[PDB]
Amino acid sequence: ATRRVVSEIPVLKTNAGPRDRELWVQRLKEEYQSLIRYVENNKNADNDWFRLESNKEGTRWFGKCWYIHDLLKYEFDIEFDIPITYPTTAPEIAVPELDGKTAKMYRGGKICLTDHFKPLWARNVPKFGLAHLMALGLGPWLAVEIPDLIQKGVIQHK
Repeated sequence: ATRRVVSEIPVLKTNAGPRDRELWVQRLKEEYQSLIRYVENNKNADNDWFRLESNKEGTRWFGKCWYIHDLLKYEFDIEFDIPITYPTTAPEIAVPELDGKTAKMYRGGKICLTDHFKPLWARNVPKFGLAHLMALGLGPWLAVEIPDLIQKGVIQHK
């Protein structure tokens, strides 16, 4: 299932936040390394669905994600800020474009995962990173919402 994907994703080994100077960097490198690998596994599995970058300090992240429905490719901008309590506190993913077009979402376009998410994250700290947040967060979210929003006529391709 989705757990399999997580298996192929390299775990992080540094408990530090975006304010731990020297250690944040080490964690940051871990983060980039885990993301690139995740991207490679997705490409190998013909499921390349996103690209993620950050600013210099690694406190602000932006990027994009896509979902192919009937051969068409629907791209959406994504972004999020690293909470000061990270990695103990997963970030809040947001897709601005969809703001106010689907109940299953927060103010400002922040995504809202299933109740079974937060606990899973907490008991894995600090092994889970952004790649995980992306695999367990955005991913399943997009899989369900995008095709539903498209069939309902809420979102169109252009």
